[PDB]
Amino acid sequence: PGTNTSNQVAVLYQDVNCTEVPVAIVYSTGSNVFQTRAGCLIGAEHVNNSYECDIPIGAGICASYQTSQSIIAYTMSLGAENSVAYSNNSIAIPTNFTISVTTEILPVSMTKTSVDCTMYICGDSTE
Amino acid sequence: LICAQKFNGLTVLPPLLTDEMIAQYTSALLAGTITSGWTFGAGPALQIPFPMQMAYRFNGIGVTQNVLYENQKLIANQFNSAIGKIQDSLSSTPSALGK
Amino acid sequence: PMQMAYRFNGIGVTQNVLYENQKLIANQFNSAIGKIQDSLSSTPSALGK
Amino acid sequence: TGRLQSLQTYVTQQLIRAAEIRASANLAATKMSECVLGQSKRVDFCGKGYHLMSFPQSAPHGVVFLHVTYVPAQEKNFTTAPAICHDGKAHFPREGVFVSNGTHWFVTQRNFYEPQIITTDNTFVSGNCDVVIGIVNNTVYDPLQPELDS
Amino acid sequence: TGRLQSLQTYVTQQLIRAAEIRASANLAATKMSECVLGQSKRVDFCGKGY
Ligand SMILES: *[C@@H]1O[C@H](CO)[C@@H](O[C@@H]2O[C@H](CO)[C@@H](O)[C@H](O)[C@H]2NC(C)=O)[C@H](O)[C@H]1NC(C)=O
Ligand SMILES: *[C@@H]1O[C@H](CO)[C@@H](O)[C@H](O)[C@H]1NC(C)=O
Ligand SMILES: *[C@@H]1O[C@H](CO)[C@@H](O)[C@H](O)[C@H]1NC(C)=O
Ligand SMILES: *[C@@H]1O[C@H](CO)[C@@H](O)[C@H](O)[C@H]1NC(C)=O
Ligand SMILES: *[C@@H]1O[C@H](CO)[C@@H](O)[C@H](O)[C@H]1NC(C)=O
Ligand SMILES: *[C@@H]1O[C@H](CO)[C@@H](O)[C@H](O)[C@H]1NC(C)=O
Ligand SMILES: *[C@@H]1O[C@H](CO)[C@@H](O)[C@H](O)[C@H]1NC(C)=O
Repeated sequence: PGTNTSNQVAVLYQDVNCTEVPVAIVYSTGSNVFQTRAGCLIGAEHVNNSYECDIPIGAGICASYQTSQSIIAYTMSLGAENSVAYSNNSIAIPTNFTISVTTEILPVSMTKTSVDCTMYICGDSTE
Repeated sequence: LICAQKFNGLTVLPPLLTDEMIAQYTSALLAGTITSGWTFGAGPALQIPFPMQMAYRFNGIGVTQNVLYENQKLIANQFNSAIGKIQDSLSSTPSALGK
Repeated sequence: PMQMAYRFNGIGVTQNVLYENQKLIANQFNSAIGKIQDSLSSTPSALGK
Repeated sequence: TGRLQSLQTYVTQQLIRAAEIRASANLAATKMSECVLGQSKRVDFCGKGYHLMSFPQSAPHGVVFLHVTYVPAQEKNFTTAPAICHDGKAHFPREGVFVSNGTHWFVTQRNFYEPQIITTDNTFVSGNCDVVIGIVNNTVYDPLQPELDS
Repeated sequence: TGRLQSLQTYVTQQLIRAAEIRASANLAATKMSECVLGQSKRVDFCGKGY
């Protein structure tokens, strides 16, 4: 996570069997070892709730930092569930509106750069 | 590609989204397109039936809606047969997914 | 005002709404501009692009 | 040889980045010409929701657009029926969808609740009343004949 | 030297292919946002015909 928030780091071994990480392995101790399709995650406990993704990992496992103070990994939450009562004799209509305003940012041009070939490749040598 | 490349440094990082979640997104998009209309793409959604959704969609090409209600049965049969035709043509095509 | 009165004709709401809610719409638009100003004023990283 | 290799590597990367910035600039040009100078009926192009207009702002090597969009907020229930029969002839709404609160029927536009009484000016007829499902018995006031006694 | 040259060749080709796939993805995104979530009066964009 951000160095401002904390300093606790966790390691991820890519596609290495957590059943074989004893061959692979202060963080080499078995404290909270989790297994993902992306590999073996060491240094973060596992949580069962659902949150939005903050730092992607792989196979949908998303990790975050929440408080005592440690790193967690969880199933990424597609969003809050919702359902709508379909029926063929009802209609739902708005009765009030809202004028919102949103910002879109587009790059246009980059820095007009030029390069001197001979100077950069040879300096000031006649040879 | 089986294992030789995986044993020469070449790794394949798995995609961020699994197939099931993508299927869930597509199911959500279909649910919104069926029970809501175009509203759910602009904030909160509205519930509104299906026949009186095409009844408004036909207003968007140049034919007034009374056509749909006067030909509901035929149009239903035609749409179902069209879906079946997609299913069978996809079922019996050797090379239709070159792209 | 009679430009918004025509622009609302371009989404599916007839213009009489705007002339009946002119004051509220004015207040809402001004508050929206203020909200842009403050959110831009107090954002650390919003210009990554 | 080594420095040369570095040169064409850098030049190639710069060329590619120029390609992406060209694509982005073209997209921005289309956005400017379709939002600011008019009103675009497309969605997810001139902001999220029904669009109204825009305003450009300059910035170091870029532009910033303030899309102004219209978004409905609160929602209300009503009972609907896609047709009305009055005197053995079907009726269809002109530019609304037939809604009601239970005892009186009304026609409204489809992005703001604004009911009105249904008369001939609001409906057009087509055929008789055994053609489609959803028919609801109702009455349509005539604003033309009953007014003139003489 | 030789294997390096192979590396830059492969990386350059992958970069280009990423460019085309990005263009195609943007086109698909516009198609999704203009067809599915509404009705597009354009022709030859949301299918052939009205
Ligand atoms: C449905 O809406 C109509 C339209 O306002 C209501 O009819 C009027 O209701 C008011 C107050 O309830 C009465 O003073 C009027 O006499 C009613 N009739 C007319 C012609 O204005 C009706 O009451 C509403 N029904 C429900 C169940 O809410
Ligand atoms: C990982 O270990 C499990 C132990 O049950 C084994 O079944 C599986 O084949 C292993 N996966 C490998 C070696 O890729
Ligand atoms: C999370 O779920 C697993 C699945 O069984 C369970 O073993 C574990 O105890 C749970 N952790 C909690 C509830 O903190
Ligand atoms: C659909 O409308 C028909 C009217 O013929 C009705 O019989 C049926 O119950 C309706 N479906 C519902 C309410 O789910
Ligand atoms: C519509 O929303 C505005 C915004 O605050 C509010 O002032 C007004 O009372 C609302 N009208 C309703 C809920 O009928
Ligand atoms: C609107 O009516 C539906 C039934 O058609 C109901 O499920 C829903 O809760 C209602 N909305 C309200 C009460 O806000
Ligand atoms: C509507 O009224 C007519 C009167 O002739 C009747 O024949 C018909 O059955 C009614 N339809 C209804 C109540 O749905």
